[PDB]
Amino acid sequence: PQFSLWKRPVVTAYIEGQPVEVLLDTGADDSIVAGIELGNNYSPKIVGGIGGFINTLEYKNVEIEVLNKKVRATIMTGDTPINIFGRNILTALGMSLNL
Amino acid sequence: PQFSLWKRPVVTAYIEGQPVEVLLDTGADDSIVAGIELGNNYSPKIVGGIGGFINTLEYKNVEIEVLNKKVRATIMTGDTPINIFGRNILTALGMSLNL
Repeated sequence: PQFSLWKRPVVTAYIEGQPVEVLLDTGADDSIVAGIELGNNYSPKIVGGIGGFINTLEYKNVEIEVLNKKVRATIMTGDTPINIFGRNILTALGMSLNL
Repeated sequence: PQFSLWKRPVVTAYIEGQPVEVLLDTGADDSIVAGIELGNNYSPKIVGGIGGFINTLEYKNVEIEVLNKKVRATIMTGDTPINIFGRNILTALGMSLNL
């Protein structure tokens, strides 16, 4: 598909079967998701953006289906105002920015 | 041109004759640059991020040259770790995210 950017590039994904609305984000190195519990095999992390820093919990090899594709990808959970799939996932979908 | 996203999508833009490196950012509504001075025709803005909010100064109709094109866009100035071109600049340019 094509996202033309007049509006935000927002889709629904399934993360281990749970439906989440996520923002496709070329400006995020990582993917961060608020309000889902991925269990106990995590490593605590710090990520920055505009406005400071967050403590996240890093989960490896999590199962996602989005845009009718299926990937296993690293997901961080933390207190974010918007769930973002960053370049770790965009690349695995084979997505590019074109002009 | 095509951006693969294996590395952050970072280009040199000129904003009123001045060279800067900017991340092309699909998850940013607006465009924020640190270390420009654009003057006194400004309106103060609040812009939400992942970490918190920043106060910025917004300027309308700024002349920008990037990727061998020239555009007039709204640019906000402030304390951002990295310089962002958001969707207001990507759609002016005609860029899309493709799958």
